[PDB]
Amino acid sequence: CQDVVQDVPNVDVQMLELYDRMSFKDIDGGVWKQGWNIKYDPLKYNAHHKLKVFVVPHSHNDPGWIQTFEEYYQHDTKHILSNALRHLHDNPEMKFIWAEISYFARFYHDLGENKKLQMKSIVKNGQLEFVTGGWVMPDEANSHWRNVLLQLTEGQTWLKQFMNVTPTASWAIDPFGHSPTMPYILQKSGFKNMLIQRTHYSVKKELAQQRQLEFLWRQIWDNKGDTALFTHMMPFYSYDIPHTCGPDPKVCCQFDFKRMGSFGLSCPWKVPPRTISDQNVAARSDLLVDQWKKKAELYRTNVLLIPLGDDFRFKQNTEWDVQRVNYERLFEHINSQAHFNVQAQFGTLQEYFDAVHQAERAGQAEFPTLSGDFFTYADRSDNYWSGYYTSRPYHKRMDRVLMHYVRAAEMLSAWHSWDGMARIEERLEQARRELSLFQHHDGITGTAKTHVVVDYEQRMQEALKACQMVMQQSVYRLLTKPSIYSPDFSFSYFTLDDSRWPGSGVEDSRTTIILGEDILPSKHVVMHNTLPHWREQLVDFYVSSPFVSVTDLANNPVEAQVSPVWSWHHDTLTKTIHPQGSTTKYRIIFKARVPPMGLATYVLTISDSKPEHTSYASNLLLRKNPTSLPLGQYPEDVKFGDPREISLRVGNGPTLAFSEQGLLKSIQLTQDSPHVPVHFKFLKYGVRSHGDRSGAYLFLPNGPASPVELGQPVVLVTKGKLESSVSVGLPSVVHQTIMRGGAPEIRNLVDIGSLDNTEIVMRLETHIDSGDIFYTDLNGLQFIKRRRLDKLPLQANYYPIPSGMFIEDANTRLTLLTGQPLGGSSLASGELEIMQDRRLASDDERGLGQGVLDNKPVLHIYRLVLEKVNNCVRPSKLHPAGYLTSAAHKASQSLLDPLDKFIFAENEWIGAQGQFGGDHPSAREDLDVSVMRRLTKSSAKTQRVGYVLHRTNLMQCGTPEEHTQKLDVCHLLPNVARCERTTLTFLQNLEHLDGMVAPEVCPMETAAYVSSHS
Ligand SMILES: *[C@@H]1O[C@H](CO)[C@@H](O)[C@H](O)[C@H]1NC(C)=O
Ligand SMILES: [Zn+2]
Repeated sequence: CQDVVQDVPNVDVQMLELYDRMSFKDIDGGVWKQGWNIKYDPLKYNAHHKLKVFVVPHSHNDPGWIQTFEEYYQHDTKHILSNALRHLHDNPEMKFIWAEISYFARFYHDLGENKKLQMKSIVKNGQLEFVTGGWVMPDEANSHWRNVLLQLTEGQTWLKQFMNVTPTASWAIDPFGHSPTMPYILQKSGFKNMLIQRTHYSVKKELAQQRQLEFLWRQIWDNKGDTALFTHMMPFYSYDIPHTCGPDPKVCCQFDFKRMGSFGLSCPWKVPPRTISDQNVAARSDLLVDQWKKKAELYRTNVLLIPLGDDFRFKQNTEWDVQRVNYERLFEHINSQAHFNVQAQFGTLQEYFDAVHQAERAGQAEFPTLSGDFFTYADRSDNYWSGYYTSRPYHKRMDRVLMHYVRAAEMLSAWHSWDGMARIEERLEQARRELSLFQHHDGITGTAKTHVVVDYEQRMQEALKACQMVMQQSVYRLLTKPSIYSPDFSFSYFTLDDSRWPGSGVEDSRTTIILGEDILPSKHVVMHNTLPHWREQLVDFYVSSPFVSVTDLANNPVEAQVSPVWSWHHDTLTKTIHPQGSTTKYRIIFKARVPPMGLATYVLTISDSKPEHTSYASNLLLRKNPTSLPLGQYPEDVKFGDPREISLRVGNGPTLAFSEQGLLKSIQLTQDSPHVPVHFKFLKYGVRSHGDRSGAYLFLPNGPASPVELGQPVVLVTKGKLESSVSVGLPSVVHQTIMRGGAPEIRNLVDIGSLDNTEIVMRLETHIDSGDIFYTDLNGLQFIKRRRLDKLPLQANYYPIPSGMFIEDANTRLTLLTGQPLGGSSLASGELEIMQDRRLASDDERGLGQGVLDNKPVLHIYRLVLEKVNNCVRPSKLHPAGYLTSAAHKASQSLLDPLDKFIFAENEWIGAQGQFGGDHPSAREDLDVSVMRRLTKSSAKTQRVGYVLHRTNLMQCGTPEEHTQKLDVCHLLPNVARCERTTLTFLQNLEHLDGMVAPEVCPMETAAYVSSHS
């Protein structure tokens, strides 16, 4: 295994280093506004060395943006694909590339058999070529790597089954900035090439000047280079025709033949395209070839890529004709005029890459190596696209919830083969597809119109329900005596109880377990642990009585804590935000211990009085002018007092101190250690009254954030043996700090209400001497080193925080893990900040046509880990990566993949079993079974189950960390006949494993295995 910590990779271009050296000056470079006047030697190409030009027709189809997926399909896409089929069929030399499989599948299944065959033929013959082949072209900033893989697999599995093809070239022309997580996954999925477009204009200029636009992109920790994937970065401002033929859009626009008038399009540079004729072809060709040769100067081979397309292009038959005919005339002339020394033709993306590598093998070009990412993107001036790291945070959080539900549903149902009547495969396909669709760069990004966001939400809600159905049916089968099991595949044996989604104060969705002497004495509950190691976690349920005790199935008492059910309300009368307690519902909390990838059953029983093994939390309401707070049957009376500083400690965990405003002030790790200053503060960013305004994409603050006026907020302190908390009702945010014995959990119920042109940020202030360095993760896969650059505006220093961020000095580190992707930064030494929500009244001129005024309450969750790191073996000062500690990694897992809770619906569960998976191996803490999916339906003689195994890299800080079993996923199911290593999509077999044993992977590696069972 490669050492991902101590060996700094030697690469030609390291993005953090490049950023440190670049000046980012935004000067007018001429016709190529952000470049320079390209010059070339006409004698460079000749009869013995011609410029090969591939014009690649394409159509960018957004699976939702200003219209819903279905609206675009009906109005545009079905026509684009229908006419593509006809035109390609009738013109053998014409070519076309397609990226969005969600749309292609929607189209293909509606086609008659005759047309399906014609479609398969033009794909088989190479006229229509799929690029990437994912369900969508995903966002690369907010997306979790697990979902990027999910959507890629969804699209490619469909392509293999119906088109009999698997793309090895990727096309990503629209994500707002690019992540190395893409080549990571792609390279492990059979890919050999990839193309990107939206990178900072300064970066394009810098790399263009050194002809480093094509490079071998390797991971930041990869010293050997085995993760490298050839990457092509487009050099200009856009992927549209005016910015893809050469450096001068005024000239290139004249070669977009759809802009002559009848199509309602024109050229903003004032010179319209002109139909090619024998009379003007010589002059037209001279202009075009000149542009091509200028573009060619920016690359190293004699093979040039010229994309020909735009948003939803090639829709009308007349459009296909106008583009094809005019280009055909240009090709005939150019290719017949030796003085040009050019051979141009329509081509596909793969054809371009094949030619490039042929030139490379011929030894005419050597490519540079590169590591790093391409955030934060700016398309012009100071317009940095960091706003979408936070836009529509409700759905960003929903993404992570559904991500987990999909994993749990696929895993729980994978243990058995199901009869078709159970509709398991049907529900799982629906769930995977709705989640996959949301990975779109206008989905999770929060950059779609309001009604489109609603469509995505509805789709995900249906996916969540599908997931619940599959999960509960699976639990019933896994924990019921075989000879008693009698399933009704439409019946709900269990109801899922989720305490953090939609969340308290967001939607009263979770059910109350109703117990009573005259109705029902007890209730069975079951917890699922999707992680491959034994796990303990506190779980809570709402019960109709405070006198409830918990037992495991062996009837062993389990220590429990009962607390009130508190809800915060914006009192319109008193003009205050205060909590009200329920007098009929209560929260029971207890520690559940669940097997690796298993289930554990517990029983809740009511009694007439306080049970021996259940304790009750004390409650203290701090504020002036308090009023009574009755809690019905709740044992202890609420206490009151004027606001004051408080200190709390649960178990042997840390001791936290809070200000009289209910905000964290310090953390004391041990009784001996000191009180380390760690202050939570909420501030607000505004919008500029002059110039460019912030919108769904852009973050254009009117200066540093201003503190939110808190006044004298109401603070609620709940102290219990198992769980304690401090909650405060601040303007726009009910902030909560929860303690359960380890790193605290932070929950923010964010309701920005009607505060227009405001962005609410949560900041942490410490004494950590971090300087200008901080770390943020990329797609929940890796942590990359960031350097605050004062030479860039505030918004440029904001980065995606898909799952976590941290700052550190020689001795201390503070890590904030998130349960949702949001934007964040470290604007000063010792600080960490992350945006909660943003409400913007104006549009930011990127085509959305609206601001962001559809905010809704969202419950954001986090874990805050303060640690001493002076003893940890960390990367050298020059290493571009960072790594989490065991505690921080586990805290992240507690947020993204918590235990699942099921409540038995009926009064009695006959044949109930107390546990499943007690014999499953408990794998090393850094290893995870990211995916477990049965790949075959019940009718298959040989069943196949696929697994995606990921091993992260945790810092070694002197902790023994022992007793763990080797995890062989191929033997998790009985009767294994063969074990194979496959691409991450499970589509290609890479190795036949001897002994049918799937070996564990190396740190930072991800592998896929498929076990076959007779
Ligand atoms: C799929 O493509 C492969 C190309 O290697 C070919 O051998 C095979 O016959 C094709 N199968 C079909 C008909 O889908
Ligand atoms: Zn797009």
